[PDB]
Amino acid sequence: PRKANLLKSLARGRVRTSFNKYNLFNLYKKGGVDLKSKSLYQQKWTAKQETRAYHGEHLTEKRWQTVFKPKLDSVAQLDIKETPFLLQTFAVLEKRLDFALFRAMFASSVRQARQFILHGNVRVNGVKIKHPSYTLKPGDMFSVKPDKVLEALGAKKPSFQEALKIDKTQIVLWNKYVKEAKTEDPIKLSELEGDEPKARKLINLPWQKNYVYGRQDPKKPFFTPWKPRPFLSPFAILPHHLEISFKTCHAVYLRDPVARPGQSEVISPFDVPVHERAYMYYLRNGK
Amino acid sequence: MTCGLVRIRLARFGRKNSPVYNIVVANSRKARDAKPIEVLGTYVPVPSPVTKRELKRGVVPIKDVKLDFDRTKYWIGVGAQPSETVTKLLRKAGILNDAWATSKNS
Amino acid sequence: RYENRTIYGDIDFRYHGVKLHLRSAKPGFGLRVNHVIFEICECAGIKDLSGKVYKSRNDMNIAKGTIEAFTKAQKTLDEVALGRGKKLVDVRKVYYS
Amino acid sequence: SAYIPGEGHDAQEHSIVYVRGGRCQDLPGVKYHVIRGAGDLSGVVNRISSRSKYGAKKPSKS
Amino acid sequence: HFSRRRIAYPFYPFKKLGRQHPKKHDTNLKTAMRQFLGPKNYKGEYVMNKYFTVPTNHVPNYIKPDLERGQSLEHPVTKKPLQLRYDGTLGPPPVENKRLQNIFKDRLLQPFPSNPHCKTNYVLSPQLKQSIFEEITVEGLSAQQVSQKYGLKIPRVEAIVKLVSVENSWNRRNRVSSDLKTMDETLYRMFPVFDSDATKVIYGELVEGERSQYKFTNAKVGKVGYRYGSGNRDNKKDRRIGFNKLGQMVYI
Amino acid sequence: MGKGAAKYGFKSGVFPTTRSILKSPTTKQTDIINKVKSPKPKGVLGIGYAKGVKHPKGSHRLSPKVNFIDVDNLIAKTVAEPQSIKSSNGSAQKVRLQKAELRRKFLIEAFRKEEARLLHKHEYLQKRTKELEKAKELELEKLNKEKSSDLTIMTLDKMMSQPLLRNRSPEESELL
RNA sequence: UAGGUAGUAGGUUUAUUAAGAGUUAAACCUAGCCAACGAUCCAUAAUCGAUAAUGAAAGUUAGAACGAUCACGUUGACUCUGAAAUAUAGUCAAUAUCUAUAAGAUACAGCAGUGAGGAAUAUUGGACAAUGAUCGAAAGAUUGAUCCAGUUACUUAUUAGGAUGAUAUAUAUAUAUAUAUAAAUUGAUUAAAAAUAAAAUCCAUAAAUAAUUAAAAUAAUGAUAUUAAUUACCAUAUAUUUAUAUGGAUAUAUAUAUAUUUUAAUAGUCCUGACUAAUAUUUGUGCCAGCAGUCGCGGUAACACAAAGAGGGCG
Repeated sequence: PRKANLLKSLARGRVRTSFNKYNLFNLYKKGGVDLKSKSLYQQKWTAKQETRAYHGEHLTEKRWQTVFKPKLDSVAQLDIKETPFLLQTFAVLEKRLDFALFRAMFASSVRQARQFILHGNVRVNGVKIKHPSYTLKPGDMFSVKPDKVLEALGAKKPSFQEALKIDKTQIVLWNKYVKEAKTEDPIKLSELEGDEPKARKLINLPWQKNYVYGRQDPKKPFFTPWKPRPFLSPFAILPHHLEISFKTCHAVYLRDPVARPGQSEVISPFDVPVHERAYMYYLRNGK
Repeated sequence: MTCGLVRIRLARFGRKNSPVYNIVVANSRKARDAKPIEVLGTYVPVPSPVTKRELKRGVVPIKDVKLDFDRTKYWIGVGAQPSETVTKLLRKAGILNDAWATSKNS
Repeated sequence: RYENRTIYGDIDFRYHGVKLHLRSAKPGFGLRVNHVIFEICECAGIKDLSGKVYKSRNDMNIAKGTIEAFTKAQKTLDEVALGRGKKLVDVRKVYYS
Repeated sequence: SAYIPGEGHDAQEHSIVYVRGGRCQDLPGVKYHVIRGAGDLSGVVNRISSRSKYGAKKPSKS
Repeated sequence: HFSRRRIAYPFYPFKKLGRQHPKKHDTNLKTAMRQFLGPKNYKGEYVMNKYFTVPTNHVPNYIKPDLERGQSLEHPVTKKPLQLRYDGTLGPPPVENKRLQNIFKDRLLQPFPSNPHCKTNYVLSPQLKQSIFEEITVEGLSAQQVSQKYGLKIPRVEAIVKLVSVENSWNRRNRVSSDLKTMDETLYRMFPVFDSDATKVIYGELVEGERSQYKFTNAKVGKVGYRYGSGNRDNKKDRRIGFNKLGQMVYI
Repeated sequence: MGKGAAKYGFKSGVFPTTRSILKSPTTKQTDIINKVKSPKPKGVLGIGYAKGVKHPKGSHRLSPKVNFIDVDNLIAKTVAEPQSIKSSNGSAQKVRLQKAELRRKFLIEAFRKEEARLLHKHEYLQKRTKELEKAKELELEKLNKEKSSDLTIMTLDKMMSQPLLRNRSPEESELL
């Protein structure tokens, strides 16, 4: 239920609701969904085979085909350009808590968002909702455990060997700096592996206060000093219908996604015609 | 303890754990869930849980009852037999005298 | 075109054998018509239409037929007005959805 | 009149089978097919794909 | 042909592969992303990539390999552009990628490198959130009027009210982890900032020495309790899955 | 979902109708009296009968008038006040008597409340229909007033003004 | 099935009936009444909804399930009872089994269950704790209604793990880490991949373990029931989800300066000529062998047979 021909597959040129770089490659290694040699069906299929992979990846086809709502909300609230109406095709997903959690960027992927909700990290209106299927409603604040948000917006703790390798190479570079300064002390290996504090104290650098890179805090199972997760800006989209507070790791479902002249609250990396072909396909119940 | 030609019983439409009872008036011959003469309301078996902090405080979980107080009149008067629970409900709600007590262990 | 998205009014032009019956739809209703009518509508601009082809769905004839409908049985609002000697009006903007 | 599918059958006069639906297109007569996987009919050997339609249990391995 | 649809080879031209070592056993889609990436560093990350680390000035850094064709390995310190040379030594290009120098002004706020209709909403300023929290608890002039007075949508300002109050509670409790004490600063600088000019139930009885745990609700016969029938669509695929006040998925 | 349910706001739900405690038209409707008594239109309408046709004897020739129940009169006919005072010297007996008169008092209220329901039905709705009479004339109120452009339609008034068909005058036929 | 109808059609007057009527019974008139807008006759079928399905809608289908109506409890008839029954009664007969010979008894279309029929449909379960029902003044008795569990993917639903990741070595703030040593699978000779795919790392929880203990119901009584949940040494209440502080729990070296149970991961199935998404090829066969909804496909390089790789569906 999470593999197929690969979710993060450079070969599977499909974008996912994630922050992974193999997913990022496919964000940039892709032009417009090819739709100029295909017929209606193949045109509809390409759209679906593409929109779903990002707009509702976890959800099953049976479920989505029941979740998808023919009538859409696009009346542009107090706001001339044309309203991307069919860009609200997957608004029901944006309404869902798990999808909105990725929109709030408190989880690396909508799948990780579902997991965070399952763990009980996601709490809506102070209520520990453990159901990713839950659909957020206007005025529903959804908060995720700060450590889980740190995990989502930070790198993972490297293995102690990896931390030593980073330091020993940096120590060699530090020795090179000292040697270069002369032209203008290496630490141990197995002994360091013997004890994390022993290595941490032995490996001291101007920045390293007796600690190892990535494992500065052994108690934290997140990279330390919390190296910020990369490949975040490429997918750093903040919805106006979804309040986000990274500082407090809190988010609020302000309102259901509403389309406006040349604007759609739905975070869609797919063009309106791409959404249109997929929407058309779902309109006939995926026929 | 409350049986007669015309009676007020609790129709069963709730699922497991919480079989929400339905305060309904039905004839003795008529079955409990058989379309009753009139449906006064529905009495939940489980008291609707209040805020856990409120539960710790004076506030107590309260069951949601749709009992139509004014409606039972047409039946209490004509002469129905409300289930002991309903009988008590009427007594407690002030629908009828608390003396409608059946002097049971309660 | 009406409001630059759909036809002006429901039509029924009969081209040769194909009997097209396209109906204008509310802003939003996507392009819902025969594959061919879709690609014509995709290139014409119509992005909110709906209809059906009865006796003989002659693919190509549907295409000749469709563009014929757009130019023959789709009199714009102005014409209706100037001709009848009156002035018809648009009420959807008078509401500002 | 039925048709036996798959490459290999155990049609023994007097066997009992389970008859199914389907045309034989070529055989101008067999308007009913049979199930290679019930009664006395068997399951083609080494049948590697579409096994269900042709009767066979996941050829397991050692 | 008319559909085919095969591998997602980079739309932009990318150095391919040739006469591979018999053991190399490699793939093109891998080399492609590999070039979208830069010689991996000891640290294990990528010292250089058009957008490797994170922006720091309100101006977002969304993937624009569209304008810059495909080359995307800028210098970390000199923010200076480079490209891969014949042998394989990173080095500058002989032609400015163009457009990427004068990037269409607003375009910067276009997350996806395709949809021209999805734009990141600039973050709210500290002063706005601060001033806003006070306005409510001081006089709370019509949020409707105050939102008009402050552009932010009516349910926008009201949402801040709860957020700031919670933020204040967190500040008093200092719960804000040293992480947030900084992480937030980076988020504040990955996007821009706005505000730049422009009689209910039956229970009236003695609730002492009695109590209405068995609380009730008045209604009128005819339109009242459950209905006989209502084919419980429980064998169907559209069941009413409500959520328990306690926190549990519960059938209507 | 039943297309029927849909019509009635989808979620509908069939429910045995709750009959009003009042079972028949009341005597408190002295107009209903003549409303269900005053002469019937024995004409085109089958309502009534044919004067010439002798009705089958033993059959009420005209529709039998529905009995008008007297709410207060019956209230006690159904449940009057006990004859003795506290004839009972036994508690439970007194409680049962009280529980008793208590059940009669609710019936007394039900009859009166149901009569009030019937009263406003022919009173409040009647005076609320008065506002309908006046509110409707407002439909043509803003419309009938001469609209800036009314000369356009009023251009062939002569055609209607001229006698389209005057047939023939007496003598005019005579000469013919 | 074209003529049907003789109590038939109507009229009148009696019988009985709570009661009108050929409704019966009776008596007597008259000549009707129905029918090609389908009579009479035959066949099939329990009926229906604010129930279920399908569609754009009219509709169309169903009748399991919810619920309403009917009708029957092996067949037939009749009779009493009784407000109301041709009563799952009785009566006599009919059919088929027993106590082992009665002017006998039974009839599972009550619940379990068995044999049969069939493509195909469950436990010889637990409890009266709840909601009803009958008896009783009450005490409380009965309750295969009912409520619960059991079997069965029949249906729905929800879960079924993320993050990060294409080698490994040896040397030598930042920053263009930097050489070298090699190896380095499955295809592949380049727009031919498999493949972030596996792998270590990494991070949790499900479960496992204490603790626990709500609520269906109370006057008490809970069958379910390993309760559901909560839940991590505790209370103690703090304060804001949260926190510190206190003692006890538990703490070692030699009472406190902290620890404060443990913890994983795993999908099939169908298709890939077109219809109809499925280009990385290849192989075997030889109009055979097989496939095939439809077009058709198989005789010398088969995209359609049977496979491999690769891939696309549903899950």
